[PDB]
Amino acid sequence: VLPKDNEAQLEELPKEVLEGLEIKLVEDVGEVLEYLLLPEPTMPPVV
Amino acid sequence: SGMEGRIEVTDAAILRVISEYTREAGVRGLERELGKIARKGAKFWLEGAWEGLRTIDASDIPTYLGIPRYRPDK
Repeated sequence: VLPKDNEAQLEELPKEVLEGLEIKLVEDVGEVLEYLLLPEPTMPPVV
Repeated sequence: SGMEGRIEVTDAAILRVISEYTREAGVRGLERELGKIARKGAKFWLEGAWEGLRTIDASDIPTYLGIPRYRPDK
């Protein structure tokens, strides 16, 4: 997960690595926080 | 850069440079970006040469630069 303005930083990345890395681009924290969580809750909270 | 009258930018390329590919209140980095244009054009010439002139709009700039270095304070 890499920021949106870093999309044109990718040209020095090796293509053999660039073909190995499913790079996602993001604009906002709300894009990340529904991308990385598992939707169910596991542990009880504090409250 | 040793070039002659065989490649030229319009001011569409100048708008492309000022819009994306530089950010400064001076002309040193603009000089360096135009040097990048001249060196990429000279190497692309000496590998495979075109004929006469070659006009550079905003289409030919990302084929020579690709990489923004100072993204501007829009």
